[PDB]
Amino acid sequence: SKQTVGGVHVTPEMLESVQIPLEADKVGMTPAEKSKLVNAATAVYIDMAVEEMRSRGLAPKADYRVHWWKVMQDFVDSGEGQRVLQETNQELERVIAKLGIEGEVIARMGPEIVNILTGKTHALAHIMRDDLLFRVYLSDEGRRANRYMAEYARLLTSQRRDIRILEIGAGTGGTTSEVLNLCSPNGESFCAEYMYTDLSPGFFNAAKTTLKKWESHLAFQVLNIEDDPAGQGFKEHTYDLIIAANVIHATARLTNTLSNVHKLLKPGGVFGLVELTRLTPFYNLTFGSLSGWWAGVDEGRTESPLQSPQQWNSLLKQTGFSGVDLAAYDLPGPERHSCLLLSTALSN
Repeated sequence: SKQTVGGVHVTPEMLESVQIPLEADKVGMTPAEKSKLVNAATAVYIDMAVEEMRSRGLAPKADYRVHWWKVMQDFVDSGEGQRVLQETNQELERVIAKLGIEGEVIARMGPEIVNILTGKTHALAHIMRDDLLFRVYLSDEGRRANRYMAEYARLLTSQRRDIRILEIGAGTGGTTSEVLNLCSPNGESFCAEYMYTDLSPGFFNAAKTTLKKWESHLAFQVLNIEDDPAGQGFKEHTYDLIIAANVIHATARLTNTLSNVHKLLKPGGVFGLVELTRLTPFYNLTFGSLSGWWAGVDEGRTESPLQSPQQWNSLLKQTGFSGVDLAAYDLPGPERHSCLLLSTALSN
C-alpha cells in the first residue's frame, strides 16, 4: 500500500523482491532449489542416524537430546523422510560439495548425529570448531531475512534522524553486518545509537574486530532478554528499533521475553523480529543438538522452539505490541522457512 511501519513506507513486496547474491548462484541453483537439496541431503543423514540408532539398539543420553531424537524419529516414521528424499543418493557428497556453508554443516554435523545423541561428541564444541556455527548465520538459508531487516533499518534510519537501535543476541554480528553494510556502507554515522547486545560479553571483542568499520557508533552491553532490561543498565522505552534475529525463540517463556522487549521500546517503536517460520530438517540437524533449541519445552514448544508468524502475531498482541504489522518471507512456496516480522510497541 502506502503502508508505514515506524513512520516510514514499507511493504512485504518491497522487501521480498530484493535480490541478493547467494552461494547458490555460483552453483546455478535457485534458492528454493538449494534449500530443497540442503534439506534432502540433511534427510539422508537423519535417516541414516535413525536407522543406525535403531540397528545398534542405542538410546540417547537422557536429556534434551531425546527431544532431538524424537523429532528425527518422527521425521523418518511419518514418511516425511521418504517424501523429501524422492525429489538420488551418492551424488550426495557431490551435492553437498556444492551446497556451500550448509553443505559444510551437513558434512560436519550429519555424520556426528549418533555421537552427539550418545554423548561421544559435544555438539556445541563440534559445530563451533572453525567458527562454523557462527558462519551458518551468514549462510544462504538465513541471509534473505537478515537482508529484509537491514533494508528496513535502512528505510527507517535514512528517513528519520537520531533513531535509537538495540540488537538482542547480536552474537558475532551477522545480522549487524548486513545492517551496517546497508545503512552505513562506508562508516556513515546513521543513527543516534546502535546498542549491540548479547547474553555473554565473550562475543564483543570478536565483534569489534569484525565490525571495526563501525567500532565507535556501536555500543556494547550485555543483555539477557529473559530478565528485566532495566536491572541490566538499559533505559526503558528509549529505543525506536529493536532487532532480534533468531534469538527470541531461544528463551523459556515467550510472553516474558516479549514483555521485556516491550520495556525497551518507546511507544510507537518498532520491533524487528527475524525468525524461522517452520522447522526444516536442516534446522533440526544444525540447532537441535544444542540445549537452547529446547528452551521452550516447559511451555509446550517441544518439537522446536519455533513459532509460526500467526503465533508470533498473537503473542505480540498479548505483550503490548500491535501484532505482526508486516511479514516478509525469505521464499514463496514449500521451501519458505524464515521471515522478518515487524511489530509496533503500544503504550498501555
